[PDB]
Amino acid sequence: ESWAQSRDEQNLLQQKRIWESPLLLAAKDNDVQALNKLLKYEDCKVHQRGAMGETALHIAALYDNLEAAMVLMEAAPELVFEPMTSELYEGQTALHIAVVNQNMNLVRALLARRASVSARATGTAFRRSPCNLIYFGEHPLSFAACVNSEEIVRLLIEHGADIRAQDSLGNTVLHILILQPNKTFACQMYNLLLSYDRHGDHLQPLDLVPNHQGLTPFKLAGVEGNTVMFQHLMQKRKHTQWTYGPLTSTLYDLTEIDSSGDEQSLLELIITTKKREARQILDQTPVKELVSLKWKRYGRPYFCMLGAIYLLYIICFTMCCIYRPLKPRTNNRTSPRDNTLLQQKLLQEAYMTPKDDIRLVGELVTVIGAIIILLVEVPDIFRMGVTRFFGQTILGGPFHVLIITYAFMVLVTMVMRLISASGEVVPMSFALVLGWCNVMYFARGFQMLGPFTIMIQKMIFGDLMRFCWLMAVVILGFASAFYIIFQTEDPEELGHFYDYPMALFSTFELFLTIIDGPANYNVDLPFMYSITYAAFAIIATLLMLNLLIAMMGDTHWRVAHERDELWRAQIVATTVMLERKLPRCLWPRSGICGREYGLGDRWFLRVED
Amino acid sequence: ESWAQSRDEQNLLQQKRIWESPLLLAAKDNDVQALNKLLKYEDCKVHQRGAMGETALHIAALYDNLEAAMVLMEAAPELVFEPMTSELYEGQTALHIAVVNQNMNLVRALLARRASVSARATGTAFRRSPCNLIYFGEHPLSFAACVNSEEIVRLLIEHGADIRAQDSLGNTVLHILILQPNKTFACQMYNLLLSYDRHGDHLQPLDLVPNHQGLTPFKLAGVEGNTVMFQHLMQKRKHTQWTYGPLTSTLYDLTEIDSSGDEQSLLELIITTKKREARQILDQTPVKELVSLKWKRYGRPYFCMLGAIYLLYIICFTMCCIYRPLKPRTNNRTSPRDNTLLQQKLLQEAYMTPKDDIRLVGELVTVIGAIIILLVEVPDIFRMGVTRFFGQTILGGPFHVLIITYAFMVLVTMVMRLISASGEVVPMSFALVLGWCNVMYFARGFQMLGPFTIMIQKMIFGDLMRFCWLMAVVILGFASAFYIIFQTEDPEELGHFYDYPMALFSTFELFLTIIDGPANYNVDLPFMYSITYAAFAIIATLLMLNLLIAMMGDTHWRVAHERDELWRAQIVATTVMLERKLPRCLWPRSGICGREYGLGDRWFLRVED
Ligand SMILES: CCCCCCCC/C=C\CCCCCCCC(=O)O[C@@H](COC(=O)CCCCCCCCCCCCCCC)COP(=O)([O-])OCC[N+](C)(C)C
Ligand SMILES: CCCCCCCC/C=C\CCCCCCCC(=O)O[C@@H](COC(=O)CCCCCCCCCCCCCCC)COP(=O)([O-])OCC[N+](C)(C)C
Ligand SMILES: CC(C)CCC[C@@H](C)[C@H]1CC[C@H]2[C@@H]3CC=C4C[C@@H](OC(=O)CCC(=O)O)CC[C@]4(C)[C@H]3CC[C@]12C
Ligand SMILES: CC(C)CCC[C@@H](C)[C@H]1CC[C@H]2[C@@H]3CC=C4C[C@@H](OC(=O)CCC(=O)O)CC[C@]4(C)[C@H]3CC[C@]12C
Ligand SMILES: CC(C)CCC[C@@H](C)[C@H]1CC[C@H]2[C@@H]3CC=C4C[C@@H](OC(=O)CCC(=O)O)CC[C@]4(C)[C@H]3CC[C@]12C
Ligand SMILES: CC(C)CCC[C@@H](C)[C@H]1CC[C@H]2[C@@H]3CC=C4C[C@@H](OC(=O)CCC(=O)O)CC[C@]4(C)[C@H]3CC[C@]12C
Ligand SMILES: CC(C)CCC[C@@H](C)[C@H]1CC[C@H]2[C@@H]3CC=C4C[C@@H](OC(=O)CCC(=O)O)CC[C@]4(C)[C@H]3CC[C@]12C
Ligand SMILES: CC(C)CCC[C@@H](C)[C@H]1CC[C@H]2[C@@H]3CC=C4C[C@@H](OC(=O)CCC(=O)O)CC[C@]4(C)[C@H]3CC[C@]12C
Ligand SMILES: Clc1ccc(CO[C@@H](Cn2ccnc2)c2ccc(Cl)cc2Cl)cc1
Ligand SMILES: Clc1ccc(CO[C@@H](Cn2ccnc2)c2ccc(Cl)cc2Cl)cc1
Repeated sequence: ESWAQSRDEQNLLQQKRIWESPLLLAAKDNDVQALNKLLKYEDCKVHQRGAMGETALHIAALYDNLEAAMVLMEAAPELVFEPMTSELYEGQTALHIAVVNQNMNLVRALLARRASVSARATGTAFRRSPCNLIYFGEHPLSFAACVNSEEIVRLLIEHGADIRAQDSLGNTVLHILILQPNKTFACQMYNLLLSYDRHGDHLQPLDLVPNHQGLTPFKLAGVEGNTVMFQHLMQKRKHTQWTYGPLTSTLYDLTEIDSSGDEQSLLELIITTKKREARQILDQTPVKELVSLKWKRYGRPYFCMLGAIYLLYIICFTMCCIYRPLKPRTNNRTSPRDNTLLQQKLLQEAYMTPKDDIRLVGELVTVIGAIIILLVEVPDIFRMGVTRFFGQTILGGPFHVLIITYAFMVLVTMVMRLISASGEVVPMSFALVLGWCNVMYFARGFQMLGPFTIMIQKMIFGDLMRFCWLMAVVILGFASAFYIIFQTEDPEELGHFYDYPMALFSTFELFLTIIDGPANYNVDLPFMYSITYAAFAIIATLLMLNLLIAMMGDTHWRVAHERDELWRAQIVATTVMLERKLPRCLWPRSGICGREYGLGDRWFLRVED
Repeated sequence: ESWAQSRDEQNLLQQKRIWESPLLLAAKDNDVQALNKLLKYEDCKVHQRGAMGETALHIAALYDNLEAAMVLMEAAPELVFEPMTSELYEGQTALHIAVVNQNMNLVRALLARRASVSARATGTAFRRSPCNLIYFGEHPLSFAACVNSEEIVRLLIEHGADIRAQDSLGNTVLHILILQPNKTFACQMYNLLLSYDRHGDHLQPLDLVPNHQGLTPFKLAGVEGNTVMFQHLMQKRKHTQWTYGPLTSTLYDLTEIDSSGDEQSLLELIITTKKREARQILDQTPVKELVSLKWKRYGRPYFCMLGAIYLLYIICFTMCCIYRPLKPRTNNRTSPRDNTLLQQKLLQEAYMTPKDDIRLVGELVTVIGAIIILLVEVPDIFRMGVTRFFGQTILGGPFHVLIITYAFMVLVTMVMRLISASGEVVPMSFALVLGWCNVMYFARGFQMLGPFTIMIQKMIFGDLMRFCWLMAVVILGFASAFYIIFQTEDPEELGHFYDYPMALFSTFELFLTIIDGPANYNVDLPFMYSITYAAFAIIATLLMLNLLIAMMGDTHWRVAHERDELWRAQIVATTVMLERKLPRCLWPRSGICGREYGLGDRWFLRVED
């Protein structure tokens, strides 16, 4: 908004300063005879700074004027050593500009005049931002690699441009190629820049240098969803054992792919990222066979065993609420609308029979199981982001909130049982609902229920929320109308709208048609009731069929191919989680280690095809 | 109907008069030896007028007879100065006909005989009508431009045909090209006719001359939805600042596009028009970035702020109806069907406690807010069309009617409160429903609810109306059958159909299944009831599933791509409305003005691409 307005004013201010400067105007439209006469007058301000700190050589490079750029260079060679000075294009020399324009006659002329090939374009328009259309890095090698200029990238390296140079983000030129929109040119420019890594004395290969986030180019291809660069980079990690007719046994390196646990791996990065195209990497041929085999061998048995424990635990909590201690009430009824018969016992009376001691066993099992949930969920999100990266795992998984909220409602029921507080049915009823609805976390391990259950998550976070905002507006209008229509009437015949919170709840139930329409037929109802309830019935039939259309076309050709891809992504997210919190004796590491096969200390996945 | 019948009889009358005239028949089938002998006899009626005022040169031009047309011209040259005289083809000379047929040998022969290139074909078959298949303008330059004849348009201009000539609609030849079905030939014929605007002494360029509606050719391309002519015309208004590799900074003129407020602009014309293809112009690259930036910067905050005020106002009106003054009834009940307990107070008793004065604050806030609605909606539609162009904005927006009807129902409740009239629940109940259902006007500002809420409008104005006409027919048959089946029975057991207005309302509720089927089981019902209610239940299950099919296929591949385009069109209609009624201090004008950048007094939108 405001900064994009400020960029627009500086770009218009650039064009004004070109027109009102006879030096800069001459370089824009290649009037070399105008370049002569301003130098015939005096050896004047070639140190004219424009709006973005332009010099006239920067103007001649931007508008692709060869002959205009020459006259600046013989008259003042020092303008090749000058960068732009403004905050928007800081550090950019005319070497950067001639490379991006692919003006090769100009960039040969600049390298003849020792133009600095290590100049860092550190301006704001060169950062990797949502508000910059290019991210070319900041070195002229990085700018040449992104414009697909195989001649200039050779020309700069043969004049001393360093292929080891990083940016403020730490991205080397191999990282920057992965961030490029034309992914096929990036593969050709990958191999050429990797070919100049002849040096076996630079301590580390170029494809193994991490950026400041600690990602290598291989791992950065997985995070960005760059499936084209991912398949290309993986062929360096293949090793074909044999070829038997149509058969081919291929051996995969599985080093940065597999979750080793010391550093964040390629499986962990893809699960925790916001790119939709990173999920496409899970179907690639090292990663697909890797995570499907550790699911079938070890992930799925340790998930169904972990669901059978949660099922027996939630039956144990359920029985402790069915058999909760209750005694007949003491006082008399305050009013004839008082429905209550029983009340909960105090702590002294709650354990005075042998049936109360079998319950006390299950209540302690419930308390312990709720603490263990808080011992494994509450600390392990503090080492992550407390609310933000936790909340980014809520859009990935809502069952983080639901089982923490379950375990809190249980310990609230414990504290209310200790201090003998009235109203234990409130935290119990939240916990029975939350604790049972957490069983459909375990629907993802079953191939029948798994894809069905993600479609729940898409429609609660989507279309059912769109419906409920417009439902609550219609309810607030009609519950208020139904309240005042029956505000004069006797409530002993038709009590649906007797006060305003019940009128509001009756209209919600009439909207969903889960209670019948109010009718007596023995008494006269207001005529305004039938007019209003007819209009209410049409608007509800409109909305509840609008939802059924909206839930439809969003979920047949839009997310039906996505729900099965997100089910396979939940298998990976479940397996990465179960491998992380279980010890190595329970989880044998995937692949086959070397060192007894001559392959090293790396772990290999053999895929026969 | 009648006039299309009259056109058909004149076209058959033309062919009869050709056959029974030996002059006109000879020119139709190119019998030049028959043309000789009628002139050998006498210098006879070459002034023969046919049915549409044809002469024989008009016949020879219509049937593409070169050699037949020559014999008319040497024998009588004055027939090139004659137009057709009938009302259907008035003004049409043989110059018009030879141009439309692209008979270039004939039109060179006519221009050799000083044929009038400024002749106005003002006949009814040349007007822009739904009942004419061509709109070619009315000058021979306009006819040449529409048949794609680049040779004849040069030939007429080099004989003196004026490119500044307008029609009865005021359309110059550049306007007429935009109205043409082959839009790609129109772009080539645009540039050629714009090339002959060498004259810098004709006070105004050809692309800047308005028609009688005040539209220029650029604005007429937006109104007609001519997206091909729109992109072509916009390239005259671009200005490329620089080109940096793949980047390009383009500067857009934004003069006739942006709502300046003095004259109707291109954004205002497209919103208020009935063409569906004009909505395609909103996705074009000056217009899309313009209206998305003024929505995100200024349109959406002033719309959510304006919805938060309407939400607090409608809660204030709601509480003033919940706490409406009511007293216990005075008289005794007229009958045991009288349900009423309370009645509304008179004006004297209505304000006699401190709780009635807090309500009086909110009641005055309600009265003032209803007048302000009538001060900003009722005058500003009178300056528009009172009912017609107002009603054309009802098919655009139904919330014009709904918030005017709300504000009327509030002031009716005020007048009923003043004169102390019984029955204030009737205008209150309409106003609670209307006032709350106007909150989903503000669903369009939210990207989640916006596309959902237009699908409400498509289905109430569409499929739910188709259902309700056929519902009311089925209800009127079965409520009448259910009335007479229980007409003999005792109503104290089953009172659903006790009189005819309740039988009609019960059948409506039984149709929508919002009340249960009438049953007693303690008494014998008529056997005709079970037969009828079974047939009623099948026909309702037929219809309510027919609707669910009809609401489906009309709204998945038919309007699902249209509902999102109509949501973006509502953003534009909301933004044009909010810019129009808010002052310039609240709304900073979009773009960047010139005059401090050497660009003039125009306002420019920079788009980097
Ligand atoms: C996904 C959806 C989420 C939203 C859920 C919201 C759904 C609704 C949930 C909650 C809303 C209701 C809360 C209060 C209800 C009871 C309060 C009460 O005690 O009653 C008192 C006040 O009664 C009133 O009339 C004041 C409340 C006006 C309702 C306006 C909505 C407020 C929120 C707007 C939000 C906009 C939402 C739409 C967005 C634009 C009076 O009632 P009584 O006891 O009968 O006394 C009669 C007087 N007598 C004593 C003289 C006899
Ligand atoms: C989107 C849909 C829009 C249309 C909505 C329409 C839906 C319906 C809405 C309104 C229609 C009903 C209006 C009158 C109802 C009550 C009148 C009354 O006082 O009752 C009296 C007359 O009762 C009758 O039988 C006469 C009315 C016959 C109904 C024919 C339809 C009229 C409109 C056709 C339009 C066609 C529509 C389809 C298009 C082709 C008698 O009733 P009673 O009190 O029981 O007295 C018993 C006699 N006793 C005293 C001897 C005991
Ligand atoms: C007295 C004792 C024996 C009671 C028994 C306790 C178990 C039934 C509890 C204790 C810890 C629980 C586990 C703690 C952590 C998790 C992770 C949790 O993961 C998510 O919900 C992730 C969210 C998402 O990705 O959607 C699923 C339940 C599970 C396996 C829990 C399953 C039930 C467990 C084993
Ligand atoms: C005692 C009552 C008042 C409890 C209060 C209601 C809410 C606190 C709870 C009750 C049931 C819960 C829901 C039960 C089931 C689901 C489905 C669940 O969807 C999935 O299974 C995710 C997709 C997948 O992993 O396959 C998302 C959470 C949600 C909506 C839960 C959200 C929180 C809810 C509404
Ligand atoms: C997003 C989904 C889960 C719900 C969609 C709308 C809800 C936010 C609203 C709409 C109608 C509301 C209900 C309508 C009115 C009432 C009565 C209200 O009254 C009371 O406090 C006591 C019970 C009574 O008197 O009815 C209690 C909340 C409740 C059930 C409301 C709970 C919240 C609801 C479901
Ligand atoms: C005592 C006072 C402070 C009461 C508060 C009054 C406001 C709540 C009212 C007064 C004027 C109203 C506005 C008058 C005009 C309009 C235009 C109206 O536009 C349409 O409905 C267009 C129809 C369509 O395009 O569908 C939407 C509501 C709105 C913003 C109204 C919103 C509510 C406002 C600000
Ligand atoms: C007290 C009772 C008897 C009131 C009488 C009923 C009608 C006078 C009112 C009640 C609710 C109104 C409806 C409430 C909501 C809508 C949705 C609305 O659709 C939109 O939101 C338009 C699309 C968009 O702009 O996104 C169109 C009008 C309509 C059908 C209204 C039409 C007029 C209705 C039926
Ligand atoms: C287009 C949508 C909004 C409605 C679809 C059909 C309506 C035009 C008709 C069909 C059935 C009609 C209802 C059926 C019968 C009655 C009873 C009638 O009786 C009375 O006057 C008092 C109440 C009673 O005795 O039932 C009042 C109107 C009402 C509700 C009618 C209102 C108009 C309705 C909804
Ligand atoms: Cl919400 C929900 C989530 C998970 C399950 C597990 O359901 C198990 C059945 N099962 C086994 C022991 N107790 C129940 C199951 C379901 C389907 C198939 Cl095809 C196969 C199996 Cl084994 C059930 C409901
Ligand atoms: Cl019919 C209808 C029309 C408009 C709204 C506005 O709803 C707001 C919520 N809100 C804020 C204050 N009071 C309610 C909202 C809805 C959805 C999303 Cl994604 C985001 C927001 Cl902020 C609600 C119902």
